[PDB]
Amino acid sequence: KRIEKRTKFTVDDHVVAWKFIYEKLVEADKEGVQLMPKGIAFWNDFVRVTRSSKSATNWSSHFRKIMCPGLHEMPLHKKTILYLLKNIGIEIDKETEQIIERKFNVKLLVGIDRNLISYKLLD
Amino acid sequence: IEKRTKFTVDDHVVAWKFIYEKLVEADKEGVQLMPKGIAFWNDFVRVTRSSKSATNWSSHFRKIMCPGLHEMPLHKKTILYLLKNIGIEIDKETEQIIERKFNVKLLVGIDRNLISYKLLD
DNA sequence: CTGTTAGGCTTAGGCTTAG
DNA sequence: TCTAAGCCTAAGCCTAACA
Ligand SMILES: [Cs+]
Ligand SMILES: [Cs+]
Ligand SMILES: [Cs+]
Ligand SMILES: [Cs+]
Ligand SMILES: [Cs+]
Ligand SMILES: [Cs+]
Ligand SMILES: [Cs+]
Ligand SMILES: [Cs+]
Repeated sequence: KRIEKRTKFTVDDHVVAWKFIYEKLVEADKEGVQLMPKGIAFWNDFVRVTRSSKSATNWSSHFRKIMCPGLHEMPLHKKTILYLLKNIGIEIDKETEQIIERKFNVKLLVGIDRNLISYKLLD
Repeated sequence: IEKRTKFTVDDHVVAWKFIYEKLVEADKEGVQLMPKGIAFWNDFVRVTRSSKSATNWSSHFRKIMCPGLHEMPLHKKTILYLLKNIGIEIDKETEQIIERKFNVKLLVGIDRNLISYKLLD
């Protein structure tokens, strides 16, 4: 019944969220924890820690639908982007594969599910 | 050049009567009607054979028809029923216009939705 | 298995550009 | 210093199948 107002996700929101995800993945690799950013528990924790104004379910849906397809265009270091693509399970179509290989000077190995199997930093 | 065709008063009358009947049916079924969605207008376009698309209808209803409902050539009982059972905001100016045109006193809530009205006739 | 995580619906809000 | 067809995206939240 209540008429809702909607606030967009900003570029700064994406920078903060992606850096959070990267650091938590690195620490989880050191400690042996498997984090799942496409779940909801990760975003429960993110919302508690950052005290975001947005809900965890909203963050999960948005991350899966908007942030993951746009990760390769983020204003982030290319090594960070490649680590995230390799360790999160983000689809990369053929055209995007070529675009990434060209703009990052890398060699991608992408599977039949279009997930990133591996990469070589050819620089 | 894409020619555009305005919604007519007849379009609005048929759409509002359809919405009224669907609201009555939803009340009897105990379900919530969602005329600002898309499925409702898919069903409407199918039933009425209107030549405009469902997405066009949904946008138009939300943005044009709801703010203009009080000006419709419909019985004020139906207009006030629709205002009461659809999320339609009523600002102070529109509230006064309604009270004068229909000879009623409106009780409008903090969400600027119609709570109730008293017929002064 | 209860968390993950695809996919559906509403409807708020943006773009293009005809009237 | 326009309004709003015509269509769209996606915020926001949800469900449901699979593991
Ligand atoms: Cs914050
Ligand atoms: Cs991957
Ligand atoms: Cs209402
Ligand atoms: Cs599980
Ligand atoms: Cs799943
Ligand atoms: Cs748009
Ligand atoms: Cs116009
Ligand atoms: Cs579902």
